[PDB]
Amino acid sequence: HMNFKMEHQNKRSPLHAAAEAGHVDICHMLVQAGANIDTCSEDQRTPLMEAAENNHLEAVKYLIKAGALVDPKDAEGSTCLHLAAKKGHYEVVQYLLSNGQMDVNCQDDGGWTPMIWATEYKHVDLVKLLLSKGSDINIRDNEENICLHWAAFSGCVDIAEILLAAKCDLHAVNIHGDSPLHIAARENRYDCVVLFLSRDSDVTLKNKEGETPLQCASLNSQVWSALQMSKALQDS
Repeated sequence: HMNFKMEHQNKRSPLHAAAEAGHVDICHMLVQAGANIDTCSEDQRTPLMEAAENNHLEAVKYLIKAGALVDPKDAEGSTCLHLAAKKGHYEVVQYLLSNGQMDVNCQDDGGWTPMIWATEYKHVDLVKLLLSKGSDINIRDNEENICLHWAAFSGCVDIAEILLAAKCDLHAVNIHGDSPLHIAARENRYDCVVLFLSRDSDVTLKNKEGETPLQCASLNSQVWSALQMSKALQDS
């Protein structure tokens, strides 16, 4: 059929559906027939984003090795790189990093980077990959949290361990004055408060509320019991 030439189209196109299904040929036919490889859906999404988020590697390569615009931002500031990471698609994130020449520290609207996203969904090897290829662990989301704070909030020690082995500040604090240990206590993440204590995290540090990590844990929690055993062994 015919593709009207448009300035800013705000309507989903067949390319999106094809992209989202990962059908490489239909994509080709459409592109070859005039389809704008970068059209935006009503919710501001590019076919590349559709193909990325749905783990369709070959269709991601095609769109890319065909002019696909790559730093389009979501309606909430996410790029295809965020989306693929958020879903933990290793290969897509890989290609988007190497052959796609994209920015690993791109931050969406909430301040989050792909690593904070892969941390939120506990995609270990994706955090490894993002580190191995340039992640700046000092990035601070809009509320002063650096990746470690969320590794803490989440509870995944393997991601928390990995971020520390990357020279990440164990005492960095967000807009509330909370440190990673403060968080790992409130959310009752035992294994985490243990790794943290094992790396000398100040149990006496108060936040902007006056609370210390020990004062943030719930009473008689596994975490409370650990944090106190600690404060006592410190006072001794």
